[PDB]
Amino acid sequence: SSVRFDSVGGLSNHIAALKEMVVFPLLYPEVFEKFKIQPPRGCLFYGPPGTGKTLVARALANECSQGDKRVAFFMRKGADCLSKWVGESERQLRLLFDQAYQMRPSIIFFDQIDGLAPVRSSRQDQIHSSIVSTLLALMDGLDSRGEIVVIGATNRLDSIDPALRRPGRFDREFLFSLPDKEARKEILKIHTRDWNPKPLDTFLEELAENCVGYCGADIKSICAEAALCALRRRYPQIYTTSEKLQLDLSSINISAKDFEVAMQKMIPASRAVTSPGQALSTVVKPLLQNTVDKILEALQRVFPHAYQPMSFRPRILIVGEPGFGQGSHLAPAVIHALEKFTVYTLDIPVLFGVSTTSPEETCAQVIREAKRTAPSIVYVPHIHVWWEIVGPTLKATFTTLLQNIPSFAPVLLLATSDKPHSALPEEVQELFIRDYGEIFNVQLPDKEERTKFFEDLILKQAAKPPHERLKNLLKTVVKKSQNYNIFQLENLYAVISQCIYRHRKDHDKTSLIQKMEQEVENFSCSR
Amino acid sequence: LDSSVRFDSVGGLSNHIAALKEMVVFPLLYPEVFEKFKIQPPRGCLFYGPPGTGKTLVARALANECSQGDKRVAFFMRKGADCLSKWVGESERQLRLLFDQAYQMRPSIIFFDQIDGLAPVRSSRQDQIHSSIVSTLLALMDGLDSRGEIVVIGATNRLDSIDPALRRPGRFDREFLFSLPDKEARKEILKIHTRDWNPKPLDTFLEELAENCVGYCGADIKSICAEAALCALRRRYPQIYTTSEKLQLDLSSINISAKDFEVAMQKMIPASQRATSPGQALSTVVKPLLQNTVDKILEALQRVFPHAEYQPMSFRPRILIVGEPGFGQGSHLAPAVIHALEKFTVYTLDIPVLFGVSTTSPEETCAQVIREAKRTAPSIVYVPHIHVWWEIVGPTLKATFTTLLQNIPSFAPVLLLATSDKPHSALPEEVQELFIRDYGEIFNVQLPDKEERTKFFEDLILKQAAKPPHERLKNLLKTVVKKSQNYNIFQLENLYAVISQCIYRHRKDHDKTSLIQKMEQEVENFSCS
Ligand SMILES: Nc1ncnc2c1ncn2[C@@H]1O[C@H](COP(=O)(O)OP(=O)(O)OP(=O)(O)O)[C@@H](O)[C@H]1O
Ligand SMILES: Nc1ncnc2c1ncn2[C@@H]1O[C@H](COP(=O)(O)OP(=O)(O)OP(=O)(O)O)[C@@H](O)[C@H]1O
Repeated sequence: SSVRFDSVGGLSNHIAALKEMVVFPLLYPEVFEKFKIQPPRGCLFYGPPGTGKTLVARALANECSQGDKRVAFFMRKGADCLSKWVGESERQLRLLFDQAYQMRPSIIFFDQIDGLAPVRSSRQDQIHSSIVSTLLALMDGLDSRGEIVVIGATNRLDSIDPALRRPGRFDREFLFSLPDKEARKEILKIHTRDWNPKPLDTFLEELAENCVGYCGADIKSICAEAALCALRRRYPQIYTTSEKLQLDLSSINISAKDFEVAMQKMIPASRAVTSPGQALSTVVKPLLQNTVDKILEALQRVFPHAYQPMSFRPRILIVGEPGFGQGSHLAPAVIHALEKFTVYTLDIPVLFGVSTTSPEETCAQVIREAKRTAPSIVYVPHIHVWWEIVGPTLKATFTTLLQNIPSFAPVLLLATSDKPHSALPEEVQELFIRDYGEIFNVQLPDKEERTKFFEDLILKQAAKPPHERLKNLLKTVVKKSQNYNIFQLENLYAVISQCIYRHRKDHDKTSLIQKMEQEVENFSCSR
Repeated sequence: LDSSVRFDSVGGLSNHIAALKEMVVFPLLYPEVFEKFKIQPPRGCLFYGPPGTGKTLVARALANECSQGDKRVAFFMRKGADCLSKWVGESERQLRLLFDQAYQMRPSIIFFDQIDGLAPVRSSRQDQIHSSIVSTLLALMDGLDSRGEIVVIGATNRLDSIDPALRRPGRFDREFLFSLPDKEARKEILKIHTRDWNPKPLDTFLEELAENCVGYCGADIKSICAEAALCALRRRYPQIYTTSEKLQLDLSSINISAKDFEVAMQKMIPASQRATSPGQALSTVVKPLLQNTVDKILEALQRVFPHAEYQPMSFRPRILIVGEPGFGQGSHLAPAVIHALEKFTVYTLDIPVLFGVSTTSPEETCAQVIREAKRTAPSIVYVPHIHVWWEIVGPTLKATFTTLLQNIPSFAPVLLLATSDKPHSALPEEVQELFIRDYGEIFNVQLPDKEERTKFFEDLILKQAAKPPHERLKNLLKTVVKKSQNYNIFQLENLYAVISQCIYRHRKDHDKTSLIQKMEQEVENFSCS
């Protein structure tokens, strides 16, 4: 009840263009008559859940209610205008509009419009058509309602009748996406303003990036869970009492461990489906960063969005012999590093994994959105298998549905295959022009990163408080592992760490060093 | 309610306004000819159309004109459902009272706005109240004890769901179609809304503007001007958005100029194509390359299709366009010819529309669309990429399409447009015989000439080469123009894109011959094929 255009983060264009429907005419009424303007007086909010849409309504109400100029405010729920008696289920609307009009100026806030104004059709009750009829005949009929601002909000945009969406009834539509890296530090700055041990800004600076997929509410919830877990760490015996105790509020400071434990304990909201973009694990990290960075360089060569930068039909392909893990370790890292651009999965488990609908419908739909949210990414894994599991109908549908895409739009098509481009079937080899720079060949890592992979486990992790032969073992294992694929690599790492985990309680070494040896020779990969 | 609308500020509807006053004024102004034959001229109207054309606006203008006049015909209006009453016996009685009051002040006009929510087509599956009110209205609108001389007018926004009975010559005997404005109507409404501007805009500027606003529907142009004004103010005094205080303003540097509409237009989409058309204009970059062949296609079509300007008379126009794959005859030509050929209702018929909606058999859609387009000739039917479309459809749909094409009237002017990549001979016999090439039903495509490519590249290579924040440039132009002799359109576009990339990469450098040398290395390095 005290939020005034300060608790919202990153919403600059929308706020700036929002104050110009309700404040400017009252503040500067000497300009609009100069040209007979009557500026637009309605707009619509919509975006994926948990992005903070009702807060801006709070903001306008709270800010404009108190000040030099006083404007009313009304609020309505989704289906609050329906009652039992037939002739008055609509009469309430007329009474409301009159009521607001006689106290003009004012604002009418419609919340959750989607359950109110469906698409008109004859496969339902006639009553919903009655309400939509009188409603759309009331904003702009024959009487020019005057100074009213109507505001609506919903999650599923397309399920609103195509009649309402034309200027005069609902004017503008606004995108409310997930926050980026910038907005995330902004919001965390906002929610930690009133803290005596003020956390260092460079600390929250690294705190920002690991919070991918987070949106508003998740950030707020984490800010509470951290403090709670700190208390949990501080006076743990509080769960074993049926009576009030005495607590000292001077030793429950907040530390990085609490942040980490809360972070690992909780999960982001976008929970319902899995996002095909993930950060590469710390375990494999010192092995593939060079590869990832090289791929990003090539992508920058072809797709310069990594005066306006301009492109023409951006495409690329990641292929390699099986066991290089190019389809389960490499690509999702590339997407995750390229955040700030929405990603749209399209593969076997999403197509056949959704029933009660046709594959072709969703295949058209996803490209529809990706176009509507340019620039964007379309992702399709395992093409050499994918092209064999679909009927001719879908082949035709997909292969014709992308030519109509405007040529200079920024849409990238990214796919991974395993069989080399020579063995791929025709009609797809025409979709990649590798003379252009549309094919990337992956190769084995060399010795340096190989050694870096094992050295941490085999030197420091091998010597802990709860020794020159180890150099020999390390060099031997490096020597023997120069022609393994990835899978054998992490299998070897797991088997090595398993021995340490087993020899945990033995306080004297030179008991497990032998075991390490036998594991070195007795464990052989198959190749 | 304003007094500023006096039929003067309404453009593009002359045929509907004309026949309309022949129903209200003439029975009173000249009440001697109408009784010469005892005619009782018709007393009903009904409106229907797409969202936004002035349907309610005509009603407003008519009431304004009529009341302030020599005759004082009374006026009324009931909203979509304004007559319902909770009492079992008053809901209908409201109607009778309304008509009765209209009778004592006769002559009168009754306007039912959004009749669709009031008069549904009668059915037994739903409530009785609607089925009773529709009866009560019809029994009194005309029957025993004739109404008198009041006029009943009804404007809706979807048409089908009206009881077919009310569509009889004597309740609703004249149905007026309302359509999207053409170019002339647009250029006239654009004058209308800017009737009083301090700098009066130039006519040619209005023509140039009207050429680009396509699909805009009556009120869209209304909103465009307000957007332009706000953009002008925003650019003019930017420090106004961070103040939250009263400021002083000089109301003389606030003039609206060009480049304001262009920025205003980008942040706007039309009302029709918000839920898209299969018609797109050629982009900025491509027009200088294909304008000539678009013109040539139009000329040939006019030769075969007279309706591309007694009366011109036609017999089953058809046309088929052939080009080698990569010639862009299905991604740059057909949309252009549809878009330039405006004012004809068009209905695409392609795969993502066929198998792209559930809960309907494909043959159902195929029959429905053609039935509609026939009912509203003239029109077009668009079937692109036939040489792939054919082997995809099953035999049953093939047969229903082949037969359902031939039940059209022989002289009904309905055009079918289709393109392919394979030459005509390779096509299957069935579609081969639907085309009679000797009649002039097949048009060829050829790659552009030297001048076209030169005019295509020269703007970027030469006039945009310097662009501050000289003799070698023509050499590069000649070299690249010759090096691209057998390239198709995709190659040419990609070449343009790569040139622009390296131009823009050194946006920051101020010395030349450091990116010109680049330009060379890339061009002789650009071994595309
Ligand atoms: N940019 C932000 N800055 C601060 N808090 C935010 C921000 N975005 C979202 N939030 C938080 O998320 C809450 C959600 O607000 P609001 O109800 O308007 O969201 P919504 O998009 O309508 O969500 P829902 O999915 O519930 O409909 C806010 O009250 C606030 O606590
Ligand atoms: N020729 C025109 N000249 C001036 N204004 C016009 C013209 N055509 C349309 N308009 C404007 O567009 C609107 C006309 O639409 P009207 O009020 O008749 O209902 P509608 O929007 O067509 O109805 P619905 O909600 O069924 O789509 C008015 O705001 C009017 O100012």
